[PDB]
Amino acid sequence: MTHDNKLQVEAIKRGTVIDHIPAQIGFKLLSLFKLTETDQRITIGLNLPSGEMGRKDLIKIENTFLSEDQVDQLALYAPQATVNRIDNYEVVGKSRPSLPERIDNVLVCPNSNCISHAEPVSSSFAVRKRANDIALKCKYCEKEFSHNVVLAN
Amino acid sequence: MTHDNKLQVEAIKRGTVIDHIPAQIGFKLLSLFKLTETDQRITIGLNLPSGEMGRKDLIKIENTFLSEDQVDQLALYAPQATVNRIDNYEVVGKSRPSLPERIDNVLVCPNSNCISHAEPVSSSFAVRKRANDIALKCKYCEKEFSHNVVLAN
Amino acid sequence: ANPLYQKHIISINDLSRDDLNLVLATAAKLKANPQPELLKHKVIASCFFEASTRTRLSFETSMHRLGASVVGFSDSANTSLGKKGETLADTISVISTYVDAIVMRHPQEGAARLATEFSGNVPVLNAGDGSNQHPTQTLLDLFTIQETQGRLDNLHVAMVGDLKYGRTVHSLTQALAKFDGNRFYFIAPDALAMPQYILDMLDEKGIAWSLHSSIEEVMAEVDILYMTRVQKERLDPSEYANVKAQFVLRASDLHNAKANMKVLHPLPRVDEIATDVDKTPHAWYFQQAGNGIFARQALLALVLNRDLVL
Amino acid sequence: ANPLYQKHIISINDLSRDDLNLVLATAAKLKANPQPELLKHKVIASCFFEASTRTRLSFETSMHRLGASVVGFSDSANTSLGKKGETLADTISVISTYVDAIVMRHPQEGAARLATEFSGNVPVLNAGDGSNQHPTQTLLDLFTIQETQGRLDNLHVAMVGDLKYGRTVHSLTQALAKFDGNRFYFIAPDALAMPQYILDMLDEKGIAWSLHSSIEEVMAEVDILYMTRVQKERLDPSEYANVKAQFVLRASDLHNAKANMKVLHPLPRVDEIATDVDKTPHAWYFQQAGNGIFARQALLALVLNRDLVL
Amino acid sequence: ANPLYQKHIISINDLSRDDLNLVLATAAKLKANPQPELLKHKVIASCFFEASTRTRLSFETSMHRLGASVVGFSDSANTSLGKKGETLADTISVISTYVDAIVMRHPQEGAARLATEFSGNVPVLNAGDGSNQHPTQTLLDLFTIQETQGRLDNLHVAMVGDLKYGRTVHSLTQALAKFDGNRFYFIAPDALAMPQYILDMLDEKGIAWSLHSSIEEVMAEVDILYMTRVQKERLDPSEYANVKAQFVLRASDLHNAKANMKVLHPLPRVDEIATDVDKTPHAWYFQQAGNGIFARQALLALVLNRDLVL
Amino acid sequence: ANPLYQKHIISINDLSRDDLNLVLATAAKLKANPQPELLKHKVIASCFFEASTRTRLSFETSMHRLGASVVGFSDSANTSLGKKGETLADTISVISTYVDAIVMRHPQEGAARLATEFSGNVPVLNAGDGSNQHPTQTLLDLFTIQETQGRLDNLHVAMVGDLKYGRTVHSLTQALAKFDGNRFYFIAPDALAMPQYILDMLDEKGIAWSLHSSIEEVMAEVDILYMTRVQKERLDPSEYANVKAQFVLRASDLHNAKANMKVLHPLPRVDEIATDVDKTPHAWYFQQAGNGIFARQALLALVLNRDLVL
Ligand SMILES: Nc1ccn([C@@H]2O[C@H](COP(=O)(O)OP(=O)(O)OP(=O)(O)O)[C@@H](O)[C@H]2O)c(=O)n1
Ligand SMILES: Nc1ccn([C@@H]2O[C@H](COP(=O)(O)OP(=O)(O)OP(=O)(O)O)[C@@H](O)[C@H]2O)c(=O)n1
Ligand SMILES: [Zn+2]
Ligand SMILES: [Zn+2]
Repeated sequence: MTHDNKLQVEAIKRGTVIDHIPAQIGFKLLSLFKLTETDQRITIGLNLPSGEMGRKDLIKIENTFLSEDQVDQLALYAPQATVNRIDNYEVVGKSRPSLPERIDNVLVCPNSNCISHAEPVSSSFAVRKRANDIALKCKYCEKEFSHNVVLAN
Repeated sequence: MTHDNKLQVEAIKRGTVIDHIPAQIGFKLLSLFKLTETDQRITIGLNLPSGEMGRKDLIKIENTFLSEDQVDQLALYAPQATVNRIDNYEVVGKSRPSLPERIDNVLVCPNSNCISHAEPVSSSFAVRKRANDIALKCKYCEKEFSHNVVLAN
Repeated sequence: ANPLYQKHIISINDLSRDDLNLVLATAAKLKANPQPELLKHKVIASCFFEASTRTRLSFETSMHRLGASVVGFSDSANTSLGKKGETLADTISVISTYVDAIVMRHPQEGAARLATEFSGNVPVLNAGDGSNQHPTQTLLDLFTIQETQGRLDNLHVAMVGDLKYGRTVHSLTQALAKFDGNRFYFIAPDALAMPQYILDMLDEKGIAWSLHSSIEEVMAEVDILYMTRVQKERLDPSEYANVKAQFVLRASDLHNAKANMKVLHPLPRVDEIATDVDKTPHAWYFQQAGNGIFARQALLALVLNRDLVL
Repeated sequence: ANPLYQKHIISINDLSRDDLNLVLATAAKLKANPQPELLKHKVIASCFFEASTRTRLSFETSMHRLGASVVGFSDSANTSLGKKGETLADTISVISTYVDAIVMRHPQEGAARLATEFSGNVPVLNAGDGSNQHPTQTLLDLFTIQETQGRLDNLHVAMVGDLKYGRTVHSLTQALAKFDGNRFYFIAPDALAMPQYILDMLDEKGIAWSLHSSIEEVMAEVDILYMTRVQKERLDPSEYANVKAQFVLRASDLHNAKANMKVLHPLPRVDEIATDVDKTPHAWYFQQAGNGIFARQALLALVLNRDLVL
Repeated sequence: ANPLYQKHIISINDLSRDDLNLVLATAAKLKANPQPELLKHKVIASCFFEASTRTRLSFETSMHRLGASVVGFSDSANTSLGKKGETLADTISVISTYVDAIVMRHPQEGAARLATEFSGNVPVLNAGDGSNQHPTQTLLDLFTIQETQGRLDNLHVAMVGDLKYGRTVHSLTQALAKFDGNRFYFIAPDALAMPQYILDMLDEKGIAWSLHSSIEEVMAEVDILYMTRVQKERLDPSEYANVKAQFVLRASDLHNAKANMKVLHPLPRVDEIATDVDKTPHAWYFQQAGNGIFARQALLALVLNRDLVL
Repeated sequence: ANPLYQKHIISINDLSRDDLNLVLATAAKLKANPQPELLKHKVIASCFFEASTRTRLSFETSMHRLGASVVGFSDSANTSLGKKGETLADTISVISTYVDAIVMRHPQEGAARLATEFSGNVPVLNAGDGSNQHPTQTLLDLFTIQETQGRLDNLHVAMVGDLKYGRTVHSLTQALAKFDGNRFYFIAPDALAMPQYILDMLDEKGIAWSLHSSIEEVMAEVDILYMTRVQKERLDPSEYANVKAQFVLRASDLHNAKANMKVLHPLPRVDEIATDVDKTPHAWYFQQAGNGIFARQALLALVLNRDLVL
C-alpha cells in the first residue's frame, strides 16, 4: 500500500520484483520457473511502457524472496533484468543475474539418443564461456551444444 | 477507496477485463488460449482476495475485445468468470461464459489410438451436458469421455 | 446431383435414413441390371494400411464390376510408406493428387476422417478405422436384412457374441435405430456385454431391447440372428472354454425358427456356428458377403456420379 | 517414328536437350487433352524389387490413365523371385517374353541397364537403381519448373539439404546443365556437400554456382528452391541435431521471395519444411507429385507409340 | 528332516500355514546371518522356457548367494528345447540326470506339475506356469508383509488393479487366508474383478471382504496397499482411459495413510504408481524385490538341505 | 581406502592421471601374481542391454578370474528388461538390491550415468553407452601402450580410420592427453575426421598434432599405429572404395616402422589390416585383447576391495 498506476505499476509490501524482463520473456519465465505455483498474490505487467528497451515485462511476487541461484537461472533468458528485494515499501536489495555453472531442469537435450528423455531424471547442463556465446553440456550424454540450439528445441 | 480493494486498479481505458478467475485457472487460461501473444498491455493479478466469492485471479488485457466464441471456450475452465468490455473507462458490457458447441484446439483426446496424437490436426470435441456432467466426443475417433477424464488426460 | 455425390462415407452416424435407403435402393438396381462401364476411366486407390483380404477383395471386385481401374497396397507386410517420418496428412495429400476416390482401412480410429481434411475434392470411403466405424459392413448387413425380410423396420433382431468389442454390432444397432419399431435381444457373456452408451441411445429413442442368456429363450420370435466372432484373447483360455463357449449355434437350435429367420455373421466364423447350420435355409452368411459387392458398388456409383440413370 | 520410340529410359545422361523438351511438350498436351485408350491392350510390368509406394502408385496410375493393364510385384516383403539362385538376366529374359514394357526399381546400381541386355525389344524404363539414376523423378521436377517458371533456362535454382547423397539433386543439376545460363546456389552442411564431380562438370561448362550457408543469403534472387530430405543416419544424432538442423524452411523465411518462387521437394519431407509453408503460394511440392503423372504418361506414350498424334 | 526337504514347490495351495511360516522364518535367518557355502557343489538348472529377466536374475543370484552353481537358459524365439517334437517330459527326464534341483517358468499351466512326474528325486520349483501359479512371489510378498507389519494375521489388506487376471493377487489371497482375521478390500474396474471362486472360498472360511471403487475410499484403514499393473491389451484404449479419475496412485492420495501402511507391487510399474510415491515412506516395492532374494534362498536351502541349523 | 574404492567408472573424463596410473599399476600386479579368490562371495551383474560378445566375455572372464559369481543377460530382440514400460531406472533400482556391482552396456548415451542415480551404493561400470564413452577399452589400450613402449608420455602416436565416430579414438586422445609431450598424427578420410572439439582441447593443453593422409607419410616416426575400422554404412560403397590406394595396412607398409612400433586395433578387423601384418612383430591387437582381462580385473578389484596389498 501506496500508489500503483500501470506505466510503471507500484508497491507491494515485502517480496520480490523482477523488473526489466526483455519483452515476451515474462510469461516464459512464469511458465518455466513455475513462479505461479505459489499462494501469494502475484502481480504481472506485460509489454509495459519503459526506460530504454521501450516496452518491457515485470513480475511482483509478494512475501517470497528468491535469490542467489534462482536469480541466476534467469540469466539465459532475462540477463538484463534487476531483482529487487523489498521489505517494508523499500528496496532493501537489488541483484542482477549472472551465468550459473549448472542450469537444472528447464532445458531439453537436443541429442535424440540421450537417455534423459525417457526417464525420471531432471535435465542438467554444465554452462560455459560468457557472452561471446555460451555452450551447454548435458550431464548424461556429455555432448556439448550451442545454447541457441538447445533453446530452439 | 480503502478497504485496500485494488490499490487504485489500473483502470484500463478500453479492453477486456476477466474477473473471478477461480484461483490457479488464471495461469491456465493464459497458456491455453495464448492470451499473451499480443503486443498490448496486459496486467495480471493472481491469488487476489475475493472476500466475495473465493480468492481469485484477474487478467486485464488492453485495447482488445475478446468476444462471443472466445468467451464461451472459457466455460470448461472458469465457469464462474465475468468478462467485461470497456470502451471509455467503465464497463460497457459484462458477459458470462456459456458452454459452447464445440471446443477446438485446447483439449487432447484421451484415446491413445486416436489419430489426432500423431498428426497435424487441431483437436475438436463436441460438448454435451449429460446433466450430472458434460461428455466430450472426439471428432476423429468418435469416442465420448467425461469432461474430467479429458481435462486431466 | 444425388445427395451422396462427392460425399465422404466415413461414419454411419453421418448417414440419415434417407441416405441409407438411397444406397439400398441403388444396390438393388445394380444387382438387377449391371452397369459395367459406369466408372470407366475412373482410377480408385485401395489403401489398406492394415491388411484385410476379405474386405479388399470385395471392394476391388466392386470397382472392377463398374469398370474402374484400381491401384494400391495392402500392408502389415512393409510396403514402405510411413517410412522416414511421412505423416498420413502427407500421404493422402499426395495420393489425392491423382486418383478419383480413396478407399482406406487404417489401424487408428479417426484416420479416415483425417484423410478428409487433405483430400480436396477426392472422396474418402472408410473400409475400417481401428475400433471405430466400418460403414460398408453395415450397408451390406442392412441390404441383406432388407432383401430377405422385405423391410428394415418392425424387426426382431437378436445379437449374439461379443457385443462389447464387436465394431459391426455396435454400428448396426445404431443404423437399425434409425428405423421404426425394431426390437433387440442381446445374448452375450457378462464380460462381453453391449456397452452402456448403446443402451442409453436405445432408451432415449424408446426402442425396446432385452438381455437373455440362451438363444433358446428367443428363437421363436426372431427374424435376424446376427452372430459374432468371440476372439479368445478377449477372455482367458479357461474362460472362453468354461461355461461361456455356448453362444454357439448348431442346427438343432433352429427347430422352432420362423420360416423367415436368417443367420448373418460378418465372418470369419471359426466355431461359433457349426458347419451343419450351412445346410439349413436360414444360413445366410455367405449370401451376406455376396451382397457386399452390391452395397459397395452402389456407394462408389452414387459418390462418383452426379446423376445416376437407373 | 518419334526419337524415343522403343528406347530404354535408363539415365538422364543419355537424354539430350531435344529429348527432354519432347517429353516435356508431350506431358503438357496429355495434361491438357487426355488419351485414355492410347495404350489399350498393352500390358506393362511394374517390377519394384525394392519397395517404393509413392513411385509405384504414380507409375501405375499413369499406366491406368492411358488404358494399359499392369501386372507385377513390390518386394522387400519376400514375393519369392531371386529364390533358388535365379539371376536378374534370367528374370528379365522371362518377363520380356510376355509384357510390352518393364518398369523397374532395384537396390543395386546398374540393374536397369543390365535388364536392357536381356529384354530384346521390350523397353525398360528405370524407376530407380540404387544410388545411381531415377530419370522419371528428374522429368517430373523439370516439368514442374517449366510449367511454373515458363522456362528451363536462365533460372536461379537453389539446392538445399543433403547434396552429397541425394540422388535427385545430382541428376537435376545435370539436366539443368543441359540448358542455358542457369545459376546454382548450393546450401548444405559441410559433411553433406555437393560432390566434386558435379562441380567439376559445372565448371567445365561455364555454368555459375556458389555455396551459401543460409537460405536468407539467397532468397531474393531465387526462382526454384529445391529442398531435400536429410536422413539422420547420414550424420549422428547429436550432429543432425546440433547447429546443423537449420536447413529447414519455415513460412517467415519466404518474406522476400519473388512472386514466382517455388519450393519443390521429392518427398517424404519429415521436418525440413515446416507445415506453415503449405499455406503459402510458393509451396509446390504436392503439385510437383501430381505432375509425376503427366511426365510418366508422356514417356510411356512416346516409348510404346510410333507416331504420336497430338 | 525339515518338512520341505526334497519336496516339489509347485503351488501355494499345497503349502500349509506352518510350511509358509517355516519358509519365512528361515528367510529372516538367512537375511541376518548369510551362509554362502551352504549349497557348495550343487548344480541347479534355471530353465526359463518363458523369459522373465527379473525373476530369472533374482533366482540365479539366490543360487549364487548360497554358493551353488547354475546351468540353464531363457528362450524367446531361439534355442532348441521343448522344440515341438521334443516333449517337456523328455526335456525334464533328460535334464533330471544332469542336475540337483530344477527351477522352471513355462507358458502353459501345470508345466511344473507335469515336470514333477518325470524328474526322479530331483525337486522342481515353479517360477510361473501360465496363468496358474507363482509360489515364490507369494512367498516374498508375505515375507515383506510380515517384515513391515510384524504379523500375517488381523491385517487390513487392499488389493488394486487387474484382480481378474493378476496371478499374484489370486495366490496372495489364498495364502493370506490360511492366517486369521484378515480383512480384504478389492478395488478393481468391474470388468477386471476378483473371480467368484476367490470370493466363494473366502466366505467358507468366514473372511471379511468388501469391494470398493477407489483407493480413496479405504486409504485410511489400510495396512498393505497391493497394487497390480492393469493390462491394456485386455481392455480397449478408451475403456482403459475412461474410469473415475482412475485407480493409479500418487503421493496426494497418501496424505491419509496410516504410518505403517506400505505400498507393494510385484513390478513392472508403468503408470499405476507415480514417481512421487517412490520418495514417501510408504513406498515398499523395491525393498519387496530385494526380499525376493531371501525368500528364494530359504526355499532352496530347505529343499536341498535336510536339517538346517542356522 | 584406495582412491577408486566404491566409485562409479563412467567416463575417462572423470578419471585423473593418477587414477589411470593406479589402475595400470594394479593390472600389472594382477597379471604377474594372480589372486583368484579376491572377490569370492561377490555377485556381479553383466547387464548387456546391447550385445557385444567380445566385451561381454572379457568381463565375465575377469569376474571369474578373481573368483566372483555372475548373473546377467545380453538382449538382441528378446528378453524382458528395459521393455518400454519398464524404465531403465526401475530395472537398476531393482537389480541394485540383488548384486554387489553392475557392469552394463546400453545403446543410448548416458545410460550408465542415469544408472548411478538409482544403484544405491552399488558401483556401476560402463561397458559402452551409445556413442559416448567406453572407459575399460581406453584402460586396456593405455595398459598395452605402457607395457609395449615403457611409458605413457612423449609418444608419437598415429590414429587411423574413422576418427569422426570411433568412440575409442575420442577417449584415447582424451586420456593420452593427461600425460606429457605426446604427439598425435591423425590420418583419416576428410569426411571421417577428428572433430574440432578433440582438436580444440588439444590446443589448450599445447599438444602437438598434425593431420596426414597416408600412414606412409608417418610410418617412420611412429611408436603406436592405432587403427580403427571404417564403417561402410556411413559412407557410400563407391566413396568407400575411391580413396588413394587406401588407408588399410599390409606388411609392405611396415618395412619402414621403428623396431618398437606396434599396431593396435580395438577389433573387429575386416579389411583395414591384412593377414600378413599378423605375422610381423609389430602386430599387437590380439595381445591387446588379452590385456583386456588384466585391465578389467584391476578395475573390479579396486572398486570392490578397500585396500589391496598385492
Ligand atoms: N514497494 C515497492 C517499491 C518498489 N517497487 C518496484 O521496485 C522496482 C525497482 O526499484 P527502485 O530502485 O525503487 O526503482 P529503480 O530506481 O527504477 O530501480 P532500478 O534502476 O534498479 O530498475 C520498480 O520496478 C518498482 O515498481 C515496488 O513495486 N514496490
Ligand atoms: N476503466 C475501467 C473500468 C473498470 N475496470 C474493471 O472492470 C471490472 C468490472 O467490474 P464492475 O462492473 O466495475 O464492478 P464489479 O462489482 O467488480 O463487477 P462484478 O459484478 O463482476 O464483481 C472491475 O474489475 C474493474 O477493475 C477497469 O479496470 N477499468
Ligand atoms: Zn543429453
Ligand atoms: Zn479421439
